[PDB]
Amino acid sequence: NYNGFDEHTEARIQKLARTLTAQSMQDPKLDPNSENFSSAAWVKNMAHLSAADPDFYKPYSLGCAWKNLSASGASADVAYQSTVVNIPYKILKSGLRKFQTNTFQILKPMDGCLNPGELLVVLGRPGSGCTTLLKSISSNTHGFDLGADTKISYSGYSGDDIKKHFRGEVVYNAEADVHLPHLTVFETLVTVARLKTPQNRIKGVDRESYANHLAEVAMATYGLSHTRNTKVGNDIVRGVSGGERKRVSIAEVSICGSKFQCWDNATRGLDSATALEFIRALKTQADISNTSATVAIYQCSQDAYDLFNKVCVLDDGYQIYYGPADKAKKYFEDMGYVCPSRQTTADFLTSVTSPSERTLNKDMLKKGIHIPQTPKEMNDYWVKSPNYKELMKEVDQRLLNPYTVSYMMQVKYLLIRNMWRLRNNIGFTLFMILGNCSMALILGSMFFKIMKKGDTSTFYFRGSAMFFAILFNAFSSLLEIFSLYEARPITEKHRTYSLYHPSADAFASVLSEIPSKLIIAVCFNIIFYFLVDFRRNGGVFFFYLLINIVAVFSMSHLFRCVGSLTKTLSEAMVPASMLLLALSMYTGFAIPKKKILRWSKWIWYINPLAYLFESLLINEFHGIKFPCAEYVPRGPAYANISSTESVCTVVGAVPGQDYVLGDDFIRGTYQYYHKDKWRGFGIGMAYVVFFFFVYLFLCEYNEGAKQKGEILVFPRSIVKRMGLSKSEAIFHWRNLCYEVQIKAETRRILNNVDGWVKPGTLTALMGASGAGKTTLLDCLAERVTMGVITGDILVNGIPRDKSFPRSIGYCQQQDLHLKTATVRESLRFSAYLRQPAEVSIEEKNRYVEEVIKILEMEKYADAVVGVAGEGLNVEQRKRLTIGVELTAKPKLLVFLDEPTSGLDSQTAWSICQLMKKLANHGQAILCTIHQPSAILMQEFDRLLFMQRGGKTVYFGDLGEGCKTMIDYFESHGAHKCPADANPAEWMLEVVGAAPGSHANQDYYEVWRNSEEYRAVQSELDWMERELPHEFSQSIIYQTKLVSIRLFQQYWRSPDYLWSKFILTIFNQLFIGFTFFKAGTSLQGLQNQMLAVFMFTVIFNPILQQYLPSFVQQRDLYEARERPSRTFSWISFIFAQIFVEVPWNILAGTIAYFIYYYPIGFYSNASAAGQLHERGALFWLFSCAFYVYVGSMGLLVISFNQVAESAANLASLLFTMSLSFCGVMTTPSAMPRFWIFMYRVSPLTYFIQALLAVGVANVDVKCADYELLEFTPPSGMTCGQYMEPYLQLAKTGYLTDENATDTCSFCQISTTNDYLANVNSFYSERWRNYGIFICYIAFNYIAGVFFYWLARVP
Ligand SMILES: Nc1ncnc2c1ncn2[C@@H]1O[C@H](COP(=O)(O)OP(=O)(O)OP(=O)(O)O)[C@@H](O)[C@H]1O
Ligand SMILES: Nc1ncnc2c1ncn2[C@@H]1O[C@H](COP(=O)(O)OP(=O)(O)O)[C@@H](O)[C@H]1O
Repeated sequence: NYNGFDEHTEARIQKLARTLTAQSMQDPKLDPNSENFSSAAWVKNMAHLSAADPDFYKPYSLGCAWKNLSASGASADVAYQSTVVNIPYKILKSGLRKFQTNTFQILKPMDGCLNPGELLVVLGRPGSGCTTLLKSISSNTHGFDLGADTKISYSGYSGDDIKKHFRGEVVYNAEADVHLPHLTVFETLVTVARLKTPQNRIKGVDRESYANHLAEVAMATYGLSHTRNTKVGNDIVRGVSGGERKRVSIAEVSICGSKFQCWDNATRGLDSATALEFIRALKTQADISNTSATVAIYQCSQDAYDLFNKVCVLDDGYQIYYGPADKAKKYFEDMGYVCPSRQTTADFLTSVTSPSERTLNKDMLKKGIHIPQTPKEMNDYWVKSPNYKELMKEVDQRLLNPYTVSYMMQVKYLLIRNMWRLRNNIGFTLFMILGNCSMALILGSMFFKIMKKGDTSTFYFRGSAMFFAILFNAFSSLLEIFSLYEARPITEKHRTYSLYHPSADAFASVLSEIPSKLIIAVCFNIIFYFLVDFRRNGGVFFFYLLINIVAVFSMSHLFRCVGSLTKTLSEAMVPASMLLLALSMYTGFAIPKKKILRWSKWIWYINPLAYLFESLLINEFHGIKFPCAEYVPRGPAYANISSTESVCTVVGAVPGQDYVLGDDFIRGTYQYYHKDKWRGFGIGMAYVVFFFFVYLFLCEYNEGAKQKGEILVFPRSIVKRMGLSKSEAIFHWRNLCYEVQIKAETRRILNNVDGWVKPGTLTALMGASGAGKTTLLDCLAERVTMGVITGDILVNGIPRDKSFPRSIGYCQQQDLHLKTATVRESLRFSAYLRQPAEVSIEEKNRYVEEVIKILEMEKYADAVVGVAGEGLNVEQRKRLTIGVELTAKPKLLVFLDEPTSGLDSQTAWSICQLMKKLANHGQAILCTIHQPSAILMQEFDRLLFMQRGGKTVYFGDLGEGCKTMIDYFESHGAHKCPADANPAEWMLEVVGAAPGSHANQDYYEVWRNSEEYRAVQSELDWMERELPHEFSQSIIYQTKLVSIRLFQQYWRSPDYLWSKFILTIFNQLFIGFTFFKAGTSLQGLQNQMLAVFMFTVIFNPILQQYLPSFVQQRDLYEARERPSRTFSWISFIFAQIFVEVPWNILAGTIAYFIYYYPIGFYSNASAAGQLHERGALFWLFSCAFYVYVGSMGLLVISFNQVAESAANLASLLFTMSLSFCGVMTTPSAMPRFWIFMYRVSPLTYFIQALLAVGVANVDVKCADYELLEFTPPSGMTCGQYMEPYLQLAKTGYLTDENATDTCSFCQISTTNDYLANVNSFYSERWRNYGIFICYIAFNYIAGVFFYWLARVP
C-alpha cells in the first residue's frame, strides 16, 4: 500500500541521497549523511534544480484563474449508421459539408481559481461537462471553442502564452494508463529522467548517475520502488497493477516537471483503496512540488474526498459550486438539500444534481422558501451566493496582478529505450530473425539443384532467384510497423510534455531497427547466396549484399512513411498492399523493362526496387560467359555442323558461339547495360534518404487529437423520421464446495456455501475482491468448466436439470454485444433464440417491446450498439445487457455480476432502482455487489457476505439501514458501526481485506456456531421437504438467425467490404492493365504466367481484412452466447461460413471482369473457338480462389486465439504454396525432396489450370529478338535443313522455310507446347478445378473440426 510520503519514504529517500552524495564525493537540513536531514526539502530541492535554470524561464508554479469560461461546440446531430451501400453518399456529403453549423453550449459561463499546491476535484454526472472543463482550463481546447469573454490566466501567463512557450507545464491526461507495456517501471522512469536532466548545470555527478537518482526518488515518493524491475505491463501484459501503473503515470509527469495538471479518468477501474492511493500520490506531488492538480472522478470515497482542497460541481454545463471541499456540503444543505446520514459528501454533491435522489429539506418547504431544482436555477442561486462573491473577489485579484536536452541526446536516450523494449520483448525479434532465415533456407534449397550446372538453361531461374532475393530483403523489415503503432500513443503523450521532438522518437525508432535489419540481411543473404549458387567472387557477393541492404532500408523508410499517415494498421493494409503490388510487379522480373507499356513506364522509372534489381542482374550476369545448354538444330542429322549453322536457345545467343555472354542476355531480355550497375545503388540511397526525411517530417507535424460529442448512430431509416414473467420457483444451494487444480492441487474457492433466492426478492452477494462472488455465481449458474463442485443445488428441492442453463439469466459484468446491431434488434435476437419455440414471433415482439418499456430505453431502443466511445454509453450498455437477459424470459433467476461496478453513483443508483423494480415485478435477483454506498445497500432485501476463499460469514435479511446485519455483527464482539459509516465498509473492516484488515476473530466460525446459521439450516431442510432440449430452437433456425445477424454485420461493416472490394479492384485492374494484351510471344507467354501468378498475391490482404470479422463474432459468441445456450457452435461456424462465401463469390466475379478481359485472355479463347466455355471456367476459377481465401482464413482462425498469429500462419502457408507452385521454378528443376510440396500446394493446380484457360490452343508469334538466327548448310534452304529436326522435335516454325541465306526460327509453334514446359495442360482444366474445389472443402471441414477441438469445451 501507499500512504503518501510517510516516514518510510522519507527514510528511503535519505538512503538514496546518501548513495548519491557518497558516490559524488568519491546546509544540514539538506545534508544526507549528517543528522537533521529532511527528505521533503531534498526532493523539493530537485524540483528547483530542474525548474529554476537561469537559461530556462519556466515558472516555479502555475496557478489558474478563469472567469466567464464558456465553451461551445458544433451541435451533435444523429449520424445514421454507415452501411455498405449508403457510405459512398455519406462520404460525398461529408466532403461537401467539410468544404462548403449550429453550435451547442457545452459549458455555460464558469468561474474558479486553483492556486499552486492545491487539489481540485470536478464532480458531476457523466455528460455534465467535466472533460470539457478540464480541457478548457488546461488549454487543450481542440474540437470545441471558448467564448469571447473567457478570461483564463496561469498566474500571469495567458493561454496563448503556455500554448507556445511553456507547453508541457500545463498537462491534461484523458487516461493515466497509457504506457509502454514491455518497459520496466524503472526503465520507463529513467528514460524520462534522462530526457529531463538539467545536465548543463549539475556538477559533481555523472548525468546518468543523476538521472538514476532522480528516477529512484520518483519511485520512492510515489510508492513504486518495489516495482523497479517489473514490466509496466498492460491489460493483456502482466506486470504492475492498475493502481501502480497510474502511479507510474504520476511519477513520470512528476519527473517531467509539470505544474498544472488535469486527470480526467483518474481512478477508472480502481477500487476505493487503489483510487485513494492515486489521490494520495497526487497530494504528495502537490505538496512536494507545488503542482495544482485537477481531477474528474466517480464515486469518490470520503477518505479520498478529504484530501481535496477545492471542489467544482457541474450540472449540464452549469457551475453550481466552486470553493473549499469542506464547505460544499454545508452550502448545499443551506440551499435546501439534506444529506442522509450515511452518504459521503462527494456522493451528496453529485446526487443533488439528480431529480430522483435529492432529499429536499422539508423545513424550508414548510416555510415555503424557494429551493433551486433545475441546473439553471442552481447556477442562478450560486451566482447570487456569498460564496460566489468571495470566489470572484479572489479571481479578480488573481487576474489583475523548449526541451531540456539537445536533439542528439533525445535521440540517444530514446534509442536506448527502444533497445530496452527489444530485449524486454525479444521473442518477437527472434521470431523475425529465425523466420526470415528459415524461409531463406527453404526457398534457397528449392533453387539448389538447378544452379549447379551453370548452363544457359539456368537463366530464367537466375532471374527468379534474384527476384526472390530482392523481394525478401526489401520486405523483411515490414514487421516494425507494429512497434511504430505501439509507440505512437506514448510519443503523443511525451509530446504533450515538452519532453522531446517527436522527430527524435522517429529517428531513434529508425536507428533501433538497424541491428535487426543487418542480422537479417547477413544471415538470410549468406544462406541464400550460398545455396542458390550465384557468382562466387567475393566482390560481387558484397555488391549484392550492399544492394540488398539499400533495398531493405529504402522499403523500410517508405512504409514507415505510409504507416505514419494512417491511424491503425488496418487502415494501412490497403494502401500498403497497393504499393507492395506495384513495387514487386514493376521490379523488372514479372515484366521486363522491354515489355512494360507506355502507360506505366513511369512506375518502373520511380521504383527503387527496379533500379536495385537492374544492378543485381548486371552484377550477377556481367562478364561471365555461360556455356550453352542446347542448340536448336539437334539430333542425328545435326552432328556434322559448321559453327555458324547452329545457335543456342537463349535471347543473347549468336550462331557459332560455344556460350552466351550474360551481358548480351540481359541486354536482350531486360535491356540492362553494364553502365547502369551503380545507378541502382545511387537511386536507392537517394530514396532511402528522402523517405527517411519525409518520415521525420510526417511524425513531427501531422498529428492531432479532437473532441467529439456523445453521438447515437440510429440507422438511416430511423434518422429519416427521428409486464414481466414472474420467477416461478425457489432456488437454493447447500453445502456447496468448489475446487480447482490450476494454481494448486485441489485449491478451494468456495467452502460449505449455502443459501437461497425466492421469487420477488433481491439478494446482494458481497465480499472483498476474491471471495468467489463471481465464482459462486458461476457455480450456481452451471457456468464453470474447470474444477469440481460438491454440495447440492436444487430448484424446488429437485436437482437442477440439464435444461437449467436456459431457465436462468446471467448478466455478465463486462457486457459485450454485436457493435453493429441495434438495441431492438439485439433484444429480439435474444428473444427469438432463447424463448420457447412454441411461442409465436408476434408474442416475442410484444415481450421485447414490454421489456424495452420497463427498462426505459424507447428513447434509444433503435440506436446502434456501437463502441464504448460512440453509440451507447456504459449505462445504456448495461441496460441493454439486463434487457437482453430479461427478454429470454428466465423462468427461475436473473444472476447479475457487479451491475453497478464502473459507474457513477447516480447511474449505479438507477441500476439499483431497476433491480428493485424487477424484484417488485416478481423476479428473483441474485446480484453481486462491489463496494456499494449505503443508499444502494438499503435497496436490497437479503445479503450473503463471504470471505476470501468463499467462506460465508453472514447470510440473512439485512433489514432497514442494514440494521439486522449490524446487530448480528455487533452482538459477536465486533466494533460498532459509526452513525456516518457505510455499513458495507464497516463489515469489510470488521472482517475483510480493507485497509485495517485485521479481524479480532475468524467470523466463518461465528457463522457456523450462530443462531442464524441454524435458522438457515432449518429453512433449507424445510425447502428440501417442500419439493412436492439443450437449446430452445432447432439448429436450422439458430443458423438462420445467426447468419442473418452476420449478414447484417457485413452490411453495416462498410470498412471491411469496401476495403475488400477496392483492394480487389485496384490490384486486379493493375495486373490486367500492366499485362494489357500481353500477346503470345515467348516472353508474352511468360508474362501472362507471371500475371496469373500475381493474381494470387491478393491472398494475404483479403484474409487479414476478413479475420477481424470472425474474431469479433467469435468473441461475442464464446463470451456470452455459448454459456447462455443461445445457440450451438455448429450454428456459429456455419454462419461464419455461409455469410463469407457469397461476398467472396461477388469479389471473384468483379476480379474476373476486371482481369480476364484487360489482359486479353478473351481474344486467346476466341481465336480457338472456345470463348464462352473458357470464360465461364475462368470466372469459376476466380470465384473459387476468393472462396478459397475465405476458407483458409477460417481454417487458420479456427484454432488460433489472436488474429495476428492466424494471419502469420496463413501467410506462411500461402508463401509455401506460391513458392513451390512451379512458376518461380519448374518442378523438373525442383529438388526431388520438394516435389511433394509441388503436389500438395493448391496454387499449382489453380495456376496451371488458369494459365491453360488463359493462353492455350493458340499459335505462338515469336518477337524479333526471340527468333533464332543462323544459316543453313551449303545449297539447302532452311526448310530442308530444319526438316529432320522438326520431324523429331514436333514443334517450332521457320519464318521463311524456303530462305537460303539465313532463317529466323521460333522454338514453339503453339502456346500448348510452351504450357507443357510449365506442366500446364488445357486438357486438365476441369480436373484442376475439381482439385481446387476439394481444397476449399477440406479447408472448411478442417476449420470446423479445429474449432471443435481448440475452442469448444
Ligand atoms: N463539440 C463537442 N465537444 C464535446 N462535447 C460535446 C460537443 N458537442 C456536444 N457535446 C456534449 O456536451 C457534453 C459535455 O460533456 P463532457 O464530455 O465535456 O464531460 P463528461 O462526458 O461528463 O466527462 P467524461 O468524458 O469524463 O465522462 C457531452 O454530453 C457531449 O456529448
Ligand atoms: N486461472 C484460474 N484457474 C482456477 N481458478 C481461478 C483462476 N483465476 C481465478 N480463479 C479463482 O476465481 C476467483 C476469481 O473470481 P471471483 O473471485 O469469484 O471474482 P471476484 O473477485 O469479483 O469475487 C479467484 O478468487 C480464484 O480463486
